[PDB]
Amino acid sequence: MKDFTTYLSTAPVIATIWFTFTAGLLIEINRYFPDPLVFSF
Amino acid sequence: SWAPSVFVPLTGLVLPAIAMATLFVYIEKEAP
Amino acid sequence: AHIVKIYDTCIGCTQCVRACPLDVLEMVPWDGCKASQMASAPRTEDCVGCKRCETACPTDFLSVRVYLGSESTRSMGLSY
Amino acid sequence: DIAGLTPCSESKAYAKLEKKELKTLEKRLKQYEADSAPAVALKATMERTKARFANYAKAGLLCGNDGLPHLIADPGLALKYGHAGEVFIPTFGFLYVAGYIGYVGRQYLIAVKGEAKPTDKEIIIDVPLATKLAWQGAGWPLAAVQELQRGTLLEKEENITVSP
Amino acid sequence: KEVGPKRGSLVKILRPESYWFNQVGKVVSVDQSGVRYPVVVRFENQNYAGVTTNNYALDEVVAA
Amino acid sequence: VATYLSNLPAYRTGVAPVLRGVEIGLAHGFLLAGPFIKLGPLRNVPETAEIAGSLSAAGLVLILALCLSIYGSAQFLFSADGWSEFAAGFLVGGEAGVAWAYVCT
Amino acid sequence: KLFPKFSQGLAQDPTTRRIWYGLAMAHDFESHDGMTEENLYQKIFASHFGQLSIIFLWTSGNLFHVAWQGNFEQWVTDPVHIRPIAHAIWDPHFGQPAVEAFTRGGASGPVNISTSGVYQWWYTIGMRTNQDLYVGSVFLALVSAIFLFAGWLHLQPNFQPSLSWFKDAESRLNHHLSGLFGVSSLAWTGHLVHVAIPESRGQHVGWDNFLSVLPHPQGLTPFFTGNWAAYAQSPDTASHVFGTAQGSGQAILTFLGGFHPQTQSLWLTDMAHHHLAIAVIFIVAGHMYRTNFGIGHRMQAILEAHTPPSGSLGAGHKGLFDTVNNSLHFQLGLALASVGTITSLVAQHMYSLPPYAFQAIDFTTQAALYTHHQYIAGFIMCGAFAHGAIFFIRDYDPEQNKGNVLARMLDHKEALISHLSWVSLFLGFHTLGLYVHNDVMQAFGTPEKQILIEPVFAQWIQAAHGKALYGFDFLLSSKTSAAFANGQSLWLPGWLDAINNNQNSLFLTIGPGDFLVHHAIALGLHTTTLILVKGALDARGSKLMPDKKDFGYSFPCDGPGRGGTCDISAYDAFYLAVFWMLNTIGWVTFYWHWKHLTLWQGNVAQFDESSTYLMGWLRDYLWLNSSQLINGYNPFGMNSLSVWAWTFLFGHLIYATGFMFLISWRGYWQELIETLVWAHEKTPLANLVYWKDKPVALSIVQARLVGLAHFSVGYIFTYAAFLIASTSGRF
Amino acid sequence: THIKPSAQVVWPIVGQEILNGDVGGGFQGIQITSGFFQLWRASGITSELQLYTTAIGGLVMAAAMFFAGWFHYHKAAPKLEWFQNVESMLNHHLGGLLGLGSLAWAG
Ligand code: CLA
Ligand code: CLA
Ligand code: CLA
Ligand code: CLA
Ligand code: CLA
Ligand code: CLA
Ligand SMILES: CC1=C(/C=C/C(C)=C/C=C/C(C)=C/C=C/C=C(C)/C=C/C=C(C)/C=C/C2=C(C)CCCC2(C)C)C(C)(C)CCC1
Ligand code: SF4
Repeated sequence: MKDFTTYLSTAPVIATIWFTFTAGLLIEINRYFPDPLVFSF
Repeated sequence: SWAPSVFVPLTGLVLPAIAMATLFVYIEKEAP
Repeated sequence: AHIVKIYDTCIGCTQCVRACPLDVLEMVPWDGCKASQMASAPRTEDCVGCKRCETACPTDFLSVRVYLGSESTRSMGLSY
Repeated sequence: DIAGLTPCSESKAYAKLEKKELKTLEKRLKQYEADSAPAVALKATMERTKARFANYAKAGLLCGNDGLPHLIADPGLALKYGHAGEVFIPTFGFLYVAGYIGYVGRQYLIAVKGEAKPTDKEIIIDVPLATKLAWQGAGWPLAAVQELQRGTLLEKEENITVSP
Repeated sequence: KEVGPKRGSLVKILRPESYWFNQVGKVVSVDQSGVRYPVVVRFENQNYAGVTTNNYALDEVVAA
Repeated sequence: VATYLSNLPAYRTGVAPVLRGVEIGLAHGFLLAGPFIKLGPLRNVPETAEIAGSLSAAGLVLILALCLSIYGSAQFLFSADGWSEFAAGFLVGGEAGVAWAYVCT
Repeated sequence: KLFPKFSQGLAQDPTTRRIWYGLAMAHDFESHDGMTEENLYQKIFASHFGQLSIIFLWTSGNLFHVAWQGNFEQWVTDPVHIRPIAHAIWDPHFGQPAVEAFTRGGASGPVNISTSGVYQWWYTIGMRTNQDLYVGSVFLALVSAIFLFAGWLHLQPNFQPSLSWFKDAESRLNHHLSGLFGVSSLAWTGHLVHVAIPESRGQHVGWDNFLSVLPHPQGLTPFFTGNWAAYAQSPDTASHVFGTAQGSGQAILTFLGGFHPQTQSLWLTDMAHHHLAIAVIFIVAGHMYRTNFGIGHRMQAILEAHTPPSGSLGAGHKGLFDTVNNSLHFQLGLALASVGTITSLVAQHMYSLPPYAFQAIDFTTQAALYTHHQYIAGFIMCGAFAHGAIFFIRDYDPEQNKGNVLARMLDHKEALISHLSWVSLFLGFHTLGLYVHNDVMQAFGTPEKQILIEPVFAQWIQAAHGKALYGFDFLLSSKTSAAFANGQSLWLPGWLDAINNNQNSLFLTIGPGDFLVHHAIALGLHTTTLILVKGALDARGSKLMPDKKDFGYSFPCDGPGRGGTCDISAYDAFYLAVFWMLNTIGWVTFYWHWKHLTLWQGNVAQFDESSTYLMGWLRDYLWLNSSQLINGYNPFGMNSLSVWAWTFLFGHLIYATGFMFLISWRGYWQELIETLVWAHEKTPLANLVYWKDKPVALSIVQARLVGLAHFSVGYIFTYAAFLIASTSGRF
Repeated sequence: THIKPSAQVVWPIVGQEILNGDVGGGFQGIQITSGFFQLWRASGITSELQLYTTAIGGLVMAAAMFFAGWFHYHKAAPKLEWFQNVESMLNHHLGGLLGLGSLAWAG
């Protein structure tokens, strides 16, 4: 599956994994920390 | 008082009809 | 008529003549390249200016060069 | 009150708008059974709403005549009056991540230029090299100023121009 | 002797109207005759016409 | 149709352009008077509809007759004087046709 | 065969683009056949006489139609509850409800309500009767005829000027500062002091008694004595009724600031002192230069000595006088840049500081004048860069411009275009991001989560000018500062009582919607200059086309090769900038119109809550204020806004027709026109009728110009119908 | 007649739970407009168990289609003169697809 891992390392597959990662990071943040308009403490 | 009933058909129906004619005849003239 | 000039960066690979849809271009003997030949534009009265010649020139900053000039009934490509 | 403004914990249009939103949620809630699944989500929306108003009034945001929080985007009026978390703290919390990505991509380009053919590792990204540059790019402003002090950040007039 | 750069040396283009101006390619052959543009340079950078090679003169050519 | 086109005046070479313009004028006059007299701006008046529908039709014939002489000075029957005779015959024939449309009301 | 008398190559064109290019490169005198530089300058001089005569004929026509079909004498008596009249309507296509709908303003026939502001400008300069306006129309018709005689006679060979006369830049810049600007402003102060001031006080000063009526009761003795303060002793009171002598006042050169309390306009006394002061300063600046008398300064010596060393500007300004004087496109570019900026200045300062009596009560006049001069300024500012792009192709010489600022500009052109690209990309990213953010917050019912950045930097400027609404108390809103204290008798208290009035346009109070829209304006300005500067600097060449200067300014392309070269010329980069220019001026006039509509209605909070998000721009300004516009005609009837209801659709029709020339390009249409040529040449009895010009489709550059022309005309006509109807319907 | 058809529910994160409107029937979601509920009444569904089982059947049939394309390209792919039997394709598609399919829907 070395060719399958080179397919997993192509541009749109990395794009759709990394954008789901950076989407579902910010989404879990806005679940556990609702409505951040201002930098609080 | 008769000026808008006379100058407006001349300027829009008569003098452009000269301009649709005399400025068109000048286009296709054969150069000597 | 259009202005079709060529330049001494010609490598003589005669691709502008094959690309020409109007037989404006032709290959002339010359001694500035390995192919011993350079193009020419003897028939620029028939040129339309469609620039297929300089889609086919391989030399960087094209050796053939069409300059769009006055338009006759042959430069406009009219059957009428 | 910096520029004709007022604290949101002081203004009454802010509290009136809170009561307006809770009134819309209440008249929306009045249709359902008290323990059903829509009513739980509506009361959770009310709880998030009231927590949002409490934490906007707590941080000292400035309301206007409209009853809406404002952002003072000037240091020296944010640092002096305690509004640095509005713009002045996230204007570096952004730029760390911006220069982070701009440094990681820069180093991924420069570390792939000197290969057999670079373009194949730009459509097919070398993932161990990418994750190595992802982790070790954490100190990017440090490495950026150490690269600027060389002159290895810029390139000289070896660059490509037209006809100056 | 063999005028021009050698068979595979890196080179820099000084033709200002070229696509590869101030840009580095490999000489692949230098024609040893009275040709105006003897130095043949191949690039990795292709131009807008998709061509990676071009002829250049001797004054439009400088090593490294 | 090669037989039918040998009848209408624009193809009859052996007849004068004056009579050609006259027959074209009277054959277009009561035609073009129709849309002005049946459905123009002043239709629902049984005094002025047949008057305005003829006066505007005669004005449109005058426009077409000036426009023919404009074409004749542009292009040069196929002569500078034959098309002028055609234009004058069309003016007389088209105004006669509009008047004939006002007759047969 | 004959019609391009200037172009023998266009004269040999058998097609129908002979006509279209005979109309279009007729005033490109440099590309004419047989043109020399002397005949160039002579035709430009005659052309400038023709433009001056048309401007004077146009103004005389305005005066004559106001004097004849207008109610100026009736408007003088009541300038608040009487609408002005432009000209009467004679439209035979009208029906009886249309005749009865356009009769207003106290007239008898159908009339048009003028929004050009000319009654307010003429009433404050002394016009009171129609007989004062017929004399003005006859005078400007005579002056227009004089300029037509002048443009005819300076083409005659006994009166044709030399080549060297036009290149006297020294004498021209002397005379057009001293005489054309200083003496003209001094004469306008002479009109203000002698005529406009006593007519504002209610005393008739015409051509019969101006040698017998003193402007000041002790006149010309304080000027010769030295006590000029005697010309400012008794100004007009705060109970002054304009045009009468009820609490009149006797000063002629006062210095007050603020507004007249009745007319809400600038005082005529300090407008007189304004034009007198800048007349004196223009005369002093116009005796600066050395023409033919030994003293002064020379243009050949000042330029090539301002060069900073150590690689600051390179060789500095060395070699510009060889290129400013020899190039006309450089002079036209600088002239258009200056005129297009001071036209924006006229627009910005005629709404906030209205100079004319009973202006800024006529709201439709104010909206029309602002939007008018802002689009005039946008077109003139994009043409400044257009002729700056024509300069680099036709006029620029690198061997004449070795190392100056004009060559260093082309040297780092990539840095200029890349930094304009960065600024435009930043401004668009974050302006659209904050607007879409506020729209998503308004949609989810949470207005409190909006990014509402307060405009701190401009509220600080308002508070430094004396607006005590924000509490920054810096210079003029602080009662203890020195700039406050050292002007309390000179010019400050009227200005402070005029800013702190919340019902004029003098430094409007501003909030986060004005932050967002000033950054939208900055986006538009930086992107329009990105397109224009990129067209001016790549006008000579690029890596896609290193010999773009060999093809000229306007050309279609360089074909499909090298990837494709659509819109590669500098003309085609002016072209794409006109769209972003109309965008920018549309943003500034949307913002002006909506902030003033909410000001005039009273509810500035209705703007402040809605201008923060683009749905509020769509439904509270475009949807809301276009009700009485689109109800100009309906199946129930029609009213006086129906001519703006029609034009609003008419502008919608031209605009879309522009897209036909914009989206569809030539070659579809040539293939369609060839089938039409077949159908005409095979139709029986239509074979007799044959063309003289062979029908071809419109050329590529022509398709650009026609689509841009329809785009701009539909844009202007739509917004003019919307602006005039939206303001004058409810007001 | 008084309950709006809804078949899409959003997750309550960034305030988008306002899109879960009061469609009726003790339910919050997005009011659909694709007409599936009227299909399902016209088919006689009457239970979400039948919808769940025909959804499982649709997943099974989607796997059958993906396996079929894999099979008829990679494992046993038809020759050219198989495709050029357009008479057999029309007889089978008028008969089996259109005819037997509407006979089965008649059943
Ligand atoms: C440029 C314009 C712009 C700006 C400045 C903002 C700004 C904001 N928006 Mg907005 N928005 C915009 C455009 C913009 N938006 C557009 C165009 C839309 C429409 C798509 C929206 C739609 C939108 C919604 C629907 C919401 C916002 C929200 C917000 C707030 C952000 C809260 C948040 O998520 O905290 C994020 C805070 C962080 C600290 C994230 C940093 C990430 C981590 C912590 C740092 C890294 C740590 C670690 C190293 C990572 C591990 C790496 C891993 C590999 C192991 C903030 C006020 C939210 C809000 O509360 O409104 C006020 C909200 O609900 N916006
Ligand atoms: C003192 C002598 C004098 C004077 C008065 C003039 C006057 C003029 N010359 Mg001239 N000239 C002179 C000497 C003089 N010349 C000499 C000695 C030479 C030879 C070196 C020339 C060579 C020359 C050329 C080659 C040309 C002129 C042109 C012009 C005209 C300028 C057109 C225009 O509108 O600008 C005047 C502009 C304004 C009045 C408006 C701007 C003023 C301010 C800054 C704007 C804001 C205030 C505004 C007025 C408020 C408006 C309110 C209301 C009126 C709407 C004008 C008639 C040009 C022309 O049109 O040809 C006839 C032209 O092409 N001249
Ligand atoms: C002082 C003002 C001034 C002057 C003297 C010039 C002078 C010149 N310009 Mg320039 N220009 C100016 C302002 C000026 N421009 C401005 C403000 C712009 C921005 C709009 C431009 C944009 C511009 C471009 C892009 C080009 C020129 C060109 C030219 C040259 C040829 C003129 C020409 O083609 O005429 C003939 C002009 C026309 C026939 C105009 C076409 C008609 C327009 C589109 C108006 C249509 C509106 C329509 C009538 C509205 C009716 C509505 C309907 C419903 C009733 C000449 C040197 C050209 C040049 O040098 O060629 C290389 C060129 O390419 N200029
Ligand atoms: C609404 C129409 C519209 C919009 C949005 C733009 C936008 C832009 N134009 Mg313009 N333009 C337009 C119409 C428009 N134009 C028209 C009609 C013309 C005449 C042909 C031009 C001619 C023109 C020229 C000639 C130039 C521009 C330039 C620009 C850029 C300016 C920089 C900027 O603001 O970046 C901000 C970016 C935006 C506002 C758009 C980005 C939208 C979001 C943020 C992207 C991400 C959304 C989302 C995640 C994507 C999901 C997609 C998919 C997965 C579903 C920008 C891309 C200039 C340029 O390139 O500058 C560098 C330039 O030179 N334009
Ligand atoms: C895991 C199983 C598997 C494997 C390893 C292969 C392997 C191969 N197949 Mg094969 N194939 C398979 C299953 C498989 N196939 C199935 C299930 C089908 C039926 C659909 C086919 C149909 C098929 C055909 C018809 C062809 C191949 C070809 C190929 C070769 C190159 C394919 C390529 O470049 O992939 C990269 C391609 C993809 C990853 C395709 C992705 C597109 C998928 C199928 C649909 C997209 C769905 C998505 C929802 C749409 C996006 C919208 C989005 C915004 C929501 C290679 C030998 C080609 C060949 O031999 O060329 C000579 C060829 O022509 N295969
Ligand atoms: C009675 C037999 C029969 C039936 C029912 C079908 C049905 C179909 N054929 Mg078809 N075909 C047949 C015989 C048949 N064919 C023959 C004999 C030939 C050779 C001449 C072809 C050659 C052919 C080609 C070349 C193509 C089709 C395609 C299609 C599909 C059209 C899309 C559609 O309407 O989806 C309707 C969807 C359904 C009815 C869903 C039910 C799915 C059933 C179970 C599969 C179809 C029945 C199948 C033929 C039975 C074989 C079972 C298998 C184990 C052997 C459809 C599934 C096209 C297609 O989409 O290919 C995938 C296509 O490109 N056919
Ligand atoms: C393309 C080109 C061109 C054109 C250009 C242009 C178009 C430009 C523009 C320019 C511009 C358009 C500029 C502007 C400027 C402006 C400015 C420079 C301003 C200033 C101002 C100031 C300085 C102010 C000050 C002040 C303040 C702050 C406030 C208070 C008062 C005072 C005064 C103090 C040419 C032709 C040359 C050619 C080359 C290139
Ligand atoms: S131009 Fe290109 S193609 Fe034409 S001759 Fe020279 S080299 Fe051969």
